[PDB]
Amino acid sequence: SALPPVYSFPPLYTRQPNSLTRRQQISTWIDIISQYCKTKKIWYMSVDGTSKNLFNNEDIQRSVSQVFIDEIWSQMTKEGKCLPIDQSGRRSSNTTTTRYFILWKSLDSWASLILQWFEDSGKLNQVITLYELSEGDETVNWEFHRMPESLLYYCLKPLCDRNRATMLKDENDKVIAI
Amino acid sequence: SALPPVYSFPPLYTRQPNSLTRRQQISTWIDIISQYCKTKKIWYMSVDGTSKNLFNNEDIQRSVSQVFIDEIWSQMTKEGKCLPIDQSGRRSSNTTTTRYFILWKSLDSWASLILQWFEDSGKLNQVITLYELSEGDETVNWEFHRMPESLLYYCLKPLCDRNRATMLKDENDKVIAI
Amino acid sequence: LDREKFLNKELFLDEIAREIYEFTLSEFKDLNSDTNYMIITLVDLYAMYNKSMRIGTGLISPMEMREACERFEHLGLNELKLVKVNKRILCVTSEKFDVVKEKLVDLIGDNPGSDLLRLTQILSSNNSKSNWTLGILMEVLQNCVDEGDLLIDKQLSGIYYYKNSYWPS
Amino acid sequence: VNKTILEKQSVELRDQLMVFQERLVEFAKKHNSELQASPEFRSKFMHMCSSIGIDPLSLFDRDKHLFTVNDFYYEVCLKVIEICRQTKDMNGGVISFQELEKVHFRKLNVGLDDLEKSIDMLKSLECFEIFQIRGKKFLRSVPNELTSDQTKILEICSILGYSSISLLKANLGWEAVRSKSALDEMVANGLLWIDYQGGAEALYWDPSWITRQ
Repeated sequence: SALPPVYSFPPLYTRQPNSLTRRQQISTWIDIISQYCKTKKIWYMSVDGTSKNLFNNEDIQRSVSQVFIDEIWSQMTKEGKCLPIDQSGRRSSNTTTTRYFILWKSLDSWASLILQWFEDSGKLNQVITLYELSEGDETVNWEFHRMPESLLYYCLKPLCDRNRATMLKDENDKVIAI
Repeated sequence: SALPPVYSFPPLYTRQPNSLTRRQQISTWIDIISQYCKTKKIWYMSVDGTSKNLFNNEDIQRSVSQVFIDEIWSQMTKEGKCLPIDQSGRRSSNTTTTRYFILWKSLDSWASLILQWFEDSGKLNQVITLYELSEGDETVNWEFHRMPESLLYYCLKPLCDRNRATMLKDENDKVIAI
Repeated sequence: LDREKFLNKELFLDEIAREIYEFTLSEFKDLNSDTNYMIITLVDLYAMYNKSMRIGTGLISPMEMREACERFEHLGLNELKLVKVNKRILCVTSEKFDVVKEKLVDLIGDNPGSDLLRLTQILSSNNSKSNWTLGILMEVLQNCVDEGDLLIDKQLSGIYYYKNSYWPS
Repeated sequence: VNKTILEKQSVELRDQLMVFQERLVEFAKKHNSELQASPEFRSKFMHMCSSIGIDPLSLFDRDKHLFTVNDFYYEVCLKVIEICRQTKDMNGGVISFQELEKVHFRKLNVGLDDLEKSIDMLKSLECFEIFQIRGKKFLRSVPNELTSDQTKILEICSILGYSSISLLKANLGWEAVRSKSALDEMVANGLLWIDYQGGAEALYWDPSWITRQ
């Protein structure tokens, strides 16, 4: 669970003055984030946390300095495990960074499961929407279920190297074919 | 000239741990105490430090450690160059050890360079007090000038063993019969 | 290509010694130009030796590794030796201990004000001829320091390194 | 007139043991797996060999098939060699046997006694060292001895997990300079984690306070 023990080791919550530890501190943090969003099937997350904070819903002790969360956040993305968003999967970093998409699995990977949705079945010729391979009745042991359209796109897009599959845009939406 | 350069060397402020280096360092951390007071004309130094600090003060980087100081101090003690006090020379490791009177020349290299005040002045017999030989019209091209009385008491306490020229006590303070 | 299924013990060693000596050499001299070396802490040239060249061949115990490694000399394997350094450093190396300490100092010297991590980067992420692997790096750093060959600058941050060019022994 | 009435018992005694062993090898020779996938059985099968005085790890030799009880022993050695490294920073080059036991070693089911020997095994690589804080064994990845002091701080941490500037004066009569001073090196050396969120006084922690299990 989002109960990794250390999650309550007081010092975690304060940037360590020790270089090699400072490091571990972060990486550990990154590691926590991750598994909470997995297990408790979370998707996106702020700089607060999704109600409750990962950086302080541990108010039942203390909480991480924002200045840090940031530094963490970064190195959490530079590593490519968290994704910066706002309302649309992109950056510029301000009016364009508030929530974050989180990757249990990679991207160029996370499609290979969507795709292998179709592969494992065959309905690949077909055309279906995002609000479908999601929220509908294709919520089997495909941990991409309930996943948000707005991100969903992001994962499909890799389902197109030079050798693709393809979307059904709109100057207002999207949905796909394989 | 109180900025030798070593004084700007980070590893000077950490208690190097190699016995034989621990020292040699120390010694240098000394000829900084020493000459600093000299060319910059100071007399007594604290531990904390004289607001300026030969140690902590080191502000464009970061400071020494008390334990080291104290250690630094002691080995200067023994080699005889600094001396402990609260207001009063003699000691008692706590209260009566809390200020050090540096020491360009020895303690008595100090006494003797006073009877030299009497070698080219023709004032060998009189009876002068400290407020004298130190301040006023005694801030001659003779360096013990401005030298606070208390150490004087001490620079002079040895003369009382050679020519044997005593001093004038009132409640046990001073002025002397050279 | 044989499993730990020989019969007269001090062979498997003799031999096992041989296998290692190669696993080790197979990890550096390759370079066109020869000036490189590999100093290496036993314990590591151990999870390396096994995890690598010996998961199926027959995994071995430490005592063995040691026993083995201690043989090189005798077997006319003269490109590496095992050696206690000070009385704490245990390693098989390719040069005199000192002449490696030297190369460190000297380099630390060049980039002074060094963090382990940095000392690492110079020594590892710049590919160029290094077999420095953490531990033995780590271990040697501590000699210099004790031997007083290096001046420490211990900060709450971590320990920064410099060349004891001032208080010589 | 007494000298041989015992020098005699020797020769057969030798047997009795030479027996008990070629014996021991079989009780083992049989449980080729009751030994390979089961701690408790491991331990018991040794606390015997030791009494008699026979290194188990060796019994596991007279017949090829016993050579995997050792593999496991060796195997676990490497895990230790590794868990130690993969941790050098979280902790400091010092580790609670607990953690080793009740944390990193569930993945392969090995147990205190097991681990323990493995660690002894290693003494051959001549690299780790064991030390105990209040009767809790720790293994030390790094080169430096914790101090004669540092121990204490570490020792005096066992209570609630965090020696402090006061907690030290107070509970130990440890001065107060010869405290922060001594406490911070413990952070530069990265053995305990600092913590500003909890009072005017800074709190210093034990990575291990964490695995109290």
